[PDB]
Amino acid sequence: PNIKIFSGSSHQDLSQKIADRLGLELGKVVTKKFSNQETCVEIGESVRGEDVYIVQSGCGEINDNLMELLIMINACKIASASRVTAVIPCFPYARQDKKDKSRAPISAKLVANMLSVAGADHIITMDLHASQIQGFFDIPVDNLYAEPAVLKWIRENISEWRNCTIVSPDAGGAKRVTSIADRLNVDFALIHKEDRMVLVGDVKDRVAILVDDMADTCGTICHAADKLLSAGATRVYAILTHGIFSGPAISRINNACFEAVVVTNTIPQEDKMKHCSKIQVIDISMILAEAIRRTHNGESVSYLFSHVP
Amino acid sequence: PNIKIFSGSSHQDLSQKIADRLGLELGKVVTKKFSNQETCVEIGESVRGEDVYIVQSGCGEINDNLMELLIMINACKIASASRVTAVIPCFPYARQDKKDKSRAPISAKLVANMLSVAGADHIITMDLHASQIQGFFDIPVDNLYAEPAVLKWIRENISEWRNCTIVSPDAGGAKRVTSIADRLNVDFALIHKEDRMVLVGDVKDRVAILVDDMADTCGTICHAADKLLSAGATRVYAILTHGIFSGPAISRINNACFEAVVVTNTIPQEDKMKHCSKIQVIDISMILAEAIRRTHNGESVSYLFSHVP
Amino acid sequence: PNIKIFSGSSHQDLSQKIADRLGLELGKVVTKKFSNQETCVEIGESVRGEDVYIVQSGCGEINDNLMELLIMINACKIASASRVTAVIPCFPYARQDKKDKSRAPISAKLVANMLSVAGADHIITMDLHASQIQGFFDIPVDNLYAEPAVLKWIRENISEWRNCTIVSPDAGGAKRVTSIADRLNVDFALIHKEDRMVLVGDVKDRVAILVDDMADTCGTICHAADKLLSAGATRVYAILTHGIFSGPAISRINNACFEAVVVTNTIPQEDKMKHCSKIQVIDISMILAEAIRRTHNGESVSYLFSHVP
Amino acid sequence: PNIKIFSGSSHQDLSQKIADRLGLELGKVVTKKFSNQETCVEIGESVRGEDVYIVQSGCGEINDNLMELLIMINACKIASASRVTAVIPCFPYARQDKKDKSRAPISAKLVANMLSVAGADHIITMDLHASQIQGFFDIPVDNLYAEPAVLKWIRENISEWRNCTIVSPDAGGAKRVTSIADRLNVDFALIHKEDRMVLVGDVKDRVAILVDDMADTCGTICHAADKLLSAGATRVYAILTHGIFSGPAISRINNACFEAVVVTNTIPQEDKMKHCSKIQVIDISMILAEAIRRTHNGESVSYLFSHVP
Amino acid sequence: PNIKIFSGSSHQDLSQKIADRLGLELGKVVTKKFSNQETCVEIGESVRGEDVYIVQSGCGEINDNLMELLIMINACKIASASRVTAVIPCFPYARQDKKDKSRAPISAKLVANMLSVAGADHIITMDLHASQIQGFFDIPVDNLYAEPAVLKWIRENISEWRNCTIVSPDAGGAKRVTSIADRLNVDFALIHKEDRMVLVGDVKDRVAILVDDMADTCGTICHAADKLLSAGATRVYAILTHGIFSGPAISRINNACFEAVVVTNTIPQEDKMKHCSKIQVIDISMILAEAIRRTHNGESVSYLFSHVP
Amino acid sequence: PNIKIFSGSSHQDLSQKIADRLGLELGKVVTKKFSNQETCVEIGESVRGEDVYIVQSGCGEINDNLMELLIMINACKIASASRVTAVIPCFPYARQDKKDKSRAPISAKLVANMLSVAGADHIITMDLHASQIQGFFDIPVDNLYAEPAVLKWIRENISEWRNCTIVSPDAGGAKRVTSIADRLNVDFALIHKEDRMVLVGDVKDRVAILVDDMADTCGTICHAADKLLSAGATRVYAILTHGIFSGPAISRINNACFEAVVVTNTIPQEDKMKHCSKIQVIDISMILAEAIRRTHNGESVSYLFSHVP
Repeated sequence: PNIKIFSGSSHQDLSQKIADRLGLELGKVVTKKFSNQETCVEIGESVRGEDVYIVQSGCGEINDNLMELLIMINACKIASASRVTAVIPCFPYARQDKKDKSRAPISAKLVANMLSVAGADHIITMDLHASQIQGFFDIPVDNLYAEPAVLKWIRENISEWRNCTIVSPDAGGAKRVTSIADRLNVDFALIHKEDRMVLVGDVKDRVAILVDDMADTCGTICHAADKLLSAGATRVYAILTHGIFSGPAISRINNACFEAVVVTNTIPQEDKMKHCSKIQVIDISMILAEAIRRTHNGESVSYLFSHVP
Repeated sequence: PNIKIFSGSSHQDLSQKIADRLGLELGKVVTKKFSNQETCVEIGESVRGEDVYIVQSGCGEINDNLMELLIMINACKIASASRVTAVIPCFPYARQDKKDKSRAPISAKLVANMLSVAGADHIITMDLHASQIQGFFDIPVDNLYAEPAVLKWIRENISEWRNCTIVSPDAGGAKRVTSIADRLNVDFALIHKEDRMVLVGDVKDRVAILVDDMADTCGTICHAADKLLSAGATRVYAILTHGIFSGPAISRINNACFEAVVVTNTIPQEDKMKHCSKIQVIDISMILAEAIRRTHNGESVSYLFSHVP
Repeated sequence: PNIKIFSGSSHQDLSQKIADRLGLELGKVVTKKFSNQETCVEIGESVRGEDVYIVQSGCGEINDNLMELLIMINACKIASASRVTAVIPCFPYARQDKKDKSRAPISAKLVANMLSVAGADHIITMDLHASQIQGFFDIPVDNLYAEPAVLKWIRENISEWRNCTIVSPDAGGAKRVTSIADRLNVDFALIHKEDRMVLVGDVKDRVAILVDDMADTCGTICHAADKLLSAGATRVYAILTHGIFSGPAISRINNACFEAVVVTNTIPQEDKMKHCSKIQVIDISMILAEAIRRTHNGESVSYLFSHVP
Repeated sequence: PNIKIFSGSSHQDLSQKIADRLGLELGKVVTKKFSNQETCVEIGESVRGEDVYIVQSGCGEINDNLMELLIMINACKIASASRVTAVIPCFPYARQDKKDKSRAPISAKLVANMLSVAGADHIITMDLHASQIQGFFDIPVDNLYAEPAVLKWIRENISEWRNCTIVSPDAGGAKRVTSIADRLNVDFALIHKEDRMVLVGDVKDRVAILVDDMADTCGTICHAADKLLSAGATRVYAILTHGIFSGPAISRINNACFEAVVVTNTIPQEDKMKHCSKIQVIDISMILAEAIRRTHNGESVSYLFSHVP
Repeated sequence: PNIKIFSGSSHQDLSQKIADRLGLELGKVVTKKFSNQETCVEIGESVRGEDVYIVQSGCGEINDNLMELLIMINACKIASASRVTAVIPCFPYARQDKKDKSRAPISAKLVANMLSVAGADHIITMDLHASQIQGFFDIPVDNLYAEPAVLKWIRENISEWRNCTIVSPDAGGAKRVTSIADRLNVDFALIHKEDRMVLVGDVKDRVAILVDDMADTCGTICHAADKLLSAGATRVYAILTHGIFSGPAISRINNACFEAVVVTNTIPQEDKMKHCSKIQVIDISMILAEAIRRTHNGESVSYLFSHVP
Repeated sequence: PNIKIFSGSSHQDLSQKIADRLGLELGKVVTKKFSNQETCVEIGESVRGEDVYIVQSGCGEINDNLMELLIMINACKIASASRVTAVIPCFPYARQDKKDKSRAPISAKLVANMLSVAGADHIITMDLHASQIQGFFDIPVDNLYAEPAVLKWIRENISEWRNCTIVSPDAGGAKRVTSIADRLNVDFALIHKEDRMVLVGDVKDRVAILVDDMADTCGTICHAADKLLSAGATRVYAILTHGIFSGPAISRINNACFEAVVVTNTIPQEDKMKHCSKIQVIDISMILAEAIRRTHNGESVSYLFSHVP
């Protein structure tokens, strides 16, 4: 059983980078739309008794990409692939992980069920919005962390990183920032809204680094950055693993005080970089490639939680 | 347990017509998109211990509508609805019902599995592309027929209907046309391609009526109509239950010789009627409403296979 | 189909209170242990075509109680009960809701799967540790809130409640306290550890109210209370929905500065009240009884999220 | 994991031919009936961690053979076989693949469900009546084609094959005949009933070859052959992949004008050949053996769609 | 939801008796075989939202009857019956309930799985060979007992029943006979083979009554009766709930010393009574009818374990 | 894929013996309880693509051990183990294998379902109380037999074994004793209660050996031994595969006339041996180790039914 890497249409550059790091050519697949907008998928090579990895992120036209992924999984499964793994760098509907006093769907659970029923045997993803989403599956889920790469970026790009403060934009992400604050041996601050925001932790004359899983409309991080500049911070950075940047995010970032907005490339960023000078990208394709290769060879994946490969 | 009718965004006029025929107000639901294009659904009323019917056709932005339907089904199911029924007038991915010497998905089966796993207890649909799709489910599926309404339209709109010929555009649909030919006591002709088409059955000086389940790009029916005019037909009609009309269909129909292109309203047609004079619509909302009401009251649904209500 | 209420051995007083509020006698069931410690269950009355509710909390001998609940659910399901609902005021293994860089089980998901496979059709619980646990199920889960009752207790027991500060012991619970702070129109403070704790929000000369879902060993709330007294608070209260109080919790509370430790009665408290003077109990049996009665009658349960019955 | 081939009682000659082509001895199994006609199965060798293939066609006493197959699959699955494959040359109940305005079962779907629940991991079959039956499964299904062998037989047995006409007995099979007509570069004709039949396509002074999936009572092909002789055909052949030949088929064929009735050996034919001189058999055991060997070795099976091995 | 009773072809007299006791007409169903011996089923009336009971015993052509039952269950389930119950007086493959050091199927479990996957919601049966078969299902199973009727027959037909000895033919059935011996206040004897049999318990000058679940070939009961006459018994009776009587059973019984061979009518007996004078039948249709009526009305079924209705 | 052996807390000595016989070190796992008595499990080594065997018997604190086993299975399954096998020497709740005229659970079936849903692929157990429990699973179950070892013990410890009588304590176990009686060529006796017991078979001046699957309270075997001494037996032995010895068993055995009470070590016995001189243990770790090694290597397991390794 050999590795076969197939790309969905969502993020072809990432799939190519992963394929090069694996020393493979991207599997031959045709993924387009019929005239009536139904997703047309044709696997261009035999996947029999192979270990198939399908790379597709929850970005762009999310429902189209999700249906493409499900259809590709189904095609590979009924084509007698030995094992089918969904490599989903940004998990779609991850923020709909609970109901919370609303007659709402748990869309993340629905997506997990659909992936399972399509025939996925394994999920590889990066920085799930809530790690409880792992429990939405009955198949194994490897939730990788961009932190090795975020810490690397911070050390090699922020000269004052030893005196910086890692800041959570909200009470929800505090855990994450504390983890980072522990690995850098720096202070960590929290910010919560009461339209006013309250900040705990000295940030005067120090570089502040907001950290988060995802920036969609960037209202949260822009408000946090305004508050950080109010409290005497020298420069404010924002580091996010998922740069969705939908709606007015680009205009708000352009009007914000960020020195840089660093995001990983779980979502393609070339178009946003054109219209926003201060967006920067941290490659995490090495982490994804190493996770694929370790799942294939039966080596430890959790080794990657703390080690940059 | 009362009837609750909810509309997806795909076909709101049809949902309203069904609700009026049932004497009900469309259930309160908010169905929109978040900024990052994730489907947001909020059920605006309690559906506890109710018999819920969600109307959504496989039309327009098909993957968006399908995800909306799945999310709404899930929301109603975890909101403790007694029973959830998907009313899908045009079934999405119905034409992907087999592999046939290709490493292709069976997308119709995947859609059926997704509907089942979302929590659908029952499916109501009209003129499935292949009735074998009923076997793709383990829940009951009521496949209604537009034929009572097509026959009604033919009798009240084609003055020469007793001397007409019902024509299949291809060998696949012959069964359907024979059924119609049996109910009208008229001749039936077949047309098959060898770029040339061959026609069996006298059509000279007689009105010809092409009959089909769906017109997507209308290449099939336009070629058939050209052949029918070649063979001395007086006028050529086309009657389809699903008027998808994607791609170049409107231009081809405008350049074709059809007297009329009659389609049912399983798919909204107002925009296409603006740009195509010869499109006409047969209301099938009475059949759908009667099917809903009979499933709710435990009356016979198959009664509708031969009776216009 | 009538309501049948059955009690497990974990919390018989709560089951009796619920049964009285429903106007019913607790269903006849024998729930003991064989000599070799296997759980013996005998349903002492017919539950055919009935709506069965089994009350069992995740308290005391947790694995014994959980097995008792699963066995009782199975017995009622194969005895042809029309519907079986598990009323689990404190959900066992709720804190094991994720893996988080550890080769650990997701025990909450396993418990959810076991409840589903035993035959539960519905779950009623109170203040799930993480509401994402709702997504661990495919059956509906009603997660009730003790907040109506906590707010009631605060208003009728703390004379200075209009000038109090609601305090989260950690960053994780902030959401909860903010909700309470919104419903009372008071300030809210956070406390997070860096062995030192940092507090944001003025608490001097004001009554502070720590709020949390559960107190197991009470290290968290005792450290938070010490910090609150350090920061000039006048009195410190602690309000928790689940009073587990295992290990050294009673000694720590006795040595702590709390004016009172208020817990709901999702877990029996009589033994702990004997050895701890400052423990007080808020009855939530009215909320549970109303939820049972509303699920049975098909009325809105979410009405209870904001209304004390 | 080694190949183990087991024979049901339906077609032991085919199983032996397959076993010889694989270089194996048929697995030791006892498959008989108890006195009260219950199917008795005993696997006479260990199948642990083996790749098991059970050969059983839908022929003869169909329900007995189907139950034998299900029981053998179950026995191998609970005996810890690594993988169990059902090799079903003629799929039972394949013609019951839809309801079609009747309160009828979809028996093909029921058979698929029973095969899945018995523990089949994979299905190998030949010329499914409708390829949509593939979607009735969630396990992979390899639907082989007898066409490589039919084309071979036509070329080596019909001297005038370059000037022949391939004829469909009905509108349903036209696809199949067109495929054959494409591979031979000959004309293709259709025949449909209006008790009268209508034929499209010149057949005068040319050899006609009716092609079909199955001959049960042979009314269809006998009527088609009568019509072909009416239209001036020189000789009429019939080629079917499944020679069921039940009821009056042998008498009708004996009284018909066929030069030959060629069928594959998916169903044993020795008894029918005794009473019908013009029946001939095309061996497809090489295709089945190659499919088994390619599924075992992870080679491409679809290679066989166009290549005679 | 009303009761609909449908008969399979196995035991139509029993179905009619049950229907008369329920005050109903047997549901209209056509259950025959196509020419190629595939089971043809057509439900002749609407079963929507009805409580459907299908009566079919594991007798005669067992695999044909079992497939008929599965097909009828499937037809009723996809016809939107509210509930489908299989009434199986004699459960097929019940004696294949374990492997026991053999590479054998557990055919009873396979049958249970097939019944569940066909869509059965409930099973009613009489005197399961092993009551552990109840655990082979996840749906409720009501295993009725013929004992009320056997005890009634013994009292009204054996004048010396107060001084009789109830005898088990083997060690396996001892439980059953002890139950009967307890309800009659008589002695109970066991018989086990060492070709020789050993008997424990005085039987001289006393009437002996062998009791068993089923007589297939009657070797067991004939050997037991020979031994009982050897040990000085006055008359020997045999009472069995299931009179299969396959193979040489009728000849052996005719050559045996039994005063009578009483069997219930879970299996039709008219043909066997023609060739065997000493076979007598105990009607259990009242027990089955009462069980159906009590499951429908939600009354206690276990009431029937000790009460003749 | 390598063998990984993990021990639950129930029987660590047995797990160590098995690991030594396999030439392996017990897998690193932490299995303890949190303060609130929730089971804490941490797999201390990678189990990716490994063949995992978890050893845990149904002994001691049965519900705690069962939950530990389920949690460990779940942890290994979501840690991407290639295969997970539960090695359960004494199966918990095995005696609750049927309902039998009681509104009781089938707890053995519930345990089987829980093991399957936790992710077990395979079960290895010894002397199931009823072999029908094998049918409670859909995964393969290997039910080993202690008989090779019991026969070995009898021959090497009872000098008069050629003239002994093997005695069943009840009618239920007769099969077992007959098997042993067949392998030793000795007489076999039965004992059944009518508070009085009746014995069939000469036992005077002969050594009697009671044989059974399990001794829980030892009332059965103590009453049987009293009866055997009444009937002139010289010495009475008891041999059981499962020595549970709960409740008053030790006192009753101490007051009984047994020469020895031999049990296997499926359950730890060191504590009971301290208080009971006549308990002796037969090691069956060789059978379990050989079964593990044969399932891993794909060799025949049933070879062990008759051969001591």
